[PDB]
Amino acid sequence: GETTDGVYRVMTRRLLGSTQVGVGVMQEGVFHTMWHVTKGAALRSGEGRLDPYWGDVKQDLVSYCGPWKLDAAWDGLSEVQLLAVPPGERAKNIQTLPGIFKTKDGDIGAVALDYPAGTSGSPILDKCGRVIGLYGNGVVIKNGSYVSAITQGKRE
Amino acid sequence: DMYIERAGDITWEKDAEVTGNSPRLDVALDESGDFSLVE
Ligand SMILES: C[C@@H](Oc1ccccc1C#N)C(N)=O
Ligand SMILES: C[C@H](Oc1ccccc1C#N)C(N)=O
Repeated sequence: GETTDGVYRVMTRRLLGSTQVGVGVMQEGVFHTMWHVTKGAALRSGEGRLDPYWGDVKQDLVSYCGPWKLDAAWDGLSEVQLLAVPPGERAKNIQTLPGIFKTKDGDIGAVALDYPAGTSGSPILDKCGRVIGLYGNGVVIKNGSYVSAITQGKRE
Repeated sequence: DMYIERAGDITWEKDAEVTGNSPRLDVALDESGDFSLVE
């Protein structure tokens, strides 16, 4: 199938028409997405098959065809861009200054941008075009608006 | 059955729309990978 680096929509035909359940990143021959998007299921790319290779429900991440390759990190100071790929809409870069999720195990960058649930897995980029994490696992705050963690894996 | 379709290159866009605030939130992450607000 298609193995070119880039952002991809994750689609399904199980429901009405063709529905976008999420997004992912192809880099170094490995497809990266959020676990809640595929639930660890196999994927199709044209005639080819992508099998899961690594996954973790707690991190909410999964990789296909090989190990997790994304290791860039938010520097804690600079603006970033969400490369949002919404259902039925063109890919679009949105620049923002991340906030912070403070946890008992440390701080994580967070992006306060609201998109349909089928946008989960869209990458967050630094100024060099490197993926520092994926959008789509977060919380709903006081006002009802959404804030996503900048979710990043570990490159072994 | 799930399938993937290319949607673009991964590139920083000069002069992209700038939006969103930067909240500092106390959060917890459970075994199911769900975030919650700590208050
Ligand atoms: C850093 C973050 O936990 C992780 C650790 C490693 C990889 C992903 C995540 C997530 N999500 C935390 N809760 O402090
Ligand atoms: C509140 C939550 O929304 C999202 C989930 C994942 C990714 C983006 C959003 C947004 N916006 C939901 N649908 O329950």
